[PDB]
Amino acid sequence: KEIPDVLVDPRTMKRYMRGRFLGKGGFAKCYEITDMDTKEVFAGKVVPKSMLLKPHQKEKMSTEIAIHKSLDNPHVVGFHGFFEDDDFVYVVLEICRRRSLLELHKRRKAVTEPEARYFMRQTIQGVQYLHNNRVIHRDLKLGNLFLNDDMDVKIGDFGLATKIHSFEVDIWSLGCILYTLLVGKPPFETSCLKETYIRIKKNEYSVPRHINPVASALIRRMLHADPTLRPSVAELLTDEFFTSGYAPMRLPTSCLTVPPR
Ligand SMILES: C[C@H](Nc1cc2c(-c3cc(Cl)cc(CCCO)c3)noc2cn1)c1ccccc1
Repeated sequence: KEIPDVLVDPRTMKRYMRGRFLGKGGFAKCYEITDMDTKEVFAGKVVPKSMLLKPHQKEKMSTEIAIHKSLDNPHVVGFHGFFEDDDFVYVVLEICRRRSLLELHKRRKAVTEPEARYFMRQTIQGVQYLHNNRVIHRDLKLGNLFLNDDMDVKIGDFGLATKIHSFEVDIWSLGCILYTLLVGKPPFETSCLKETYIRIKKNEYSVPRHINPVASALIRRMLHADPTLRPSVAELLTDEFFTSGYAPMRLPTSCLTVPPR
């Protein structure tokens, strides 16, 4: 079943031209779409109705949309209306041309401390907005921290997001991201998936000694076994880690491949 070259919706009655392929996720596939009138460029998440043949699965996406729809923040992927024909459900989104922070981590391994400061700040600032509006992401990873042409972090993929474990699980994930960014490998990463779940449950990780004491301290508190002892979102920004060392306000695109100078 072919995805139409042009995508029109009943509501806004605008025409979206399906352009270059961008990636995929599970059953969903993403293409760069262009508004044929305004020429504005968007990322079109295309989901086939055949994957949502079961009404239960058709709820998971309508929840995701209802949460993403309500959102407006310079650090969360912009929502720009959704729609459907008989075959596909189309979600029009903000275009992040520099892929995700995962691609960066893969290409870069362990990034520099100022880079982690910049990347974390912007991510935490987005997570704050979410938490303030009573939204928990629940599925935060480097692949969900997208990047645009100005290297701005934009949180996406609200597939497991909920509205009110609680807010403290998102602090946990952020502790993992900070770990991975500074260390260069995920803290509970193993070949075997079952082993990872054991590592998480037993709280088995170890920050190498090569990492900054102040940085390792923050990580540890973020990854604390007692969810009530993990820091709050507001408490993260003000941590010594962000305020003591050098923190750039901008990052070059070169950061996708090599450390900045
Ligand atoms: C370059 C492009 N840009 C881009 C991609 C998106 C997506 C998206 C949708 C789906 Cl079904 C799958 C993926 C792949 C990643 C696996 O999760 C992303 N939604 O919104 C966007 C805004 N921009 C981009 C490509 C790969 C990773 C990341 C960003």
